Amino acid sequence: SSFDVHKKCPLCELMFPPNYDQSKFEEHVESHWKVCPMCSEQFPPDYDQQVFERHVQTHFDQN
Ligand SMILES: [Zn+2]
Ligand SMILES: [Zn+2]
Repeated sequence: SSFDVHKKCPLCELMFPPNYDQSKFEEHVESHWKVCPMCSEQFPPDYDQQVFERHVQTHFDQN
């Protein structure tokens, strides 16, 4: 017997131990999210790639 409090990231199929730091989970979960490298913005998986690409691309048409 033991606590099965395994945190599973909805974005993937990976199971994390109960001693897993939430902060690390946030980063992992966010890792799957669409993030702009020109400013460092986070875009949810449900977001529209068109809007994201426009935002990221917006960073290429202006320095
Ligand atoms: Zn994940
Ligand atoms: Zn950006």
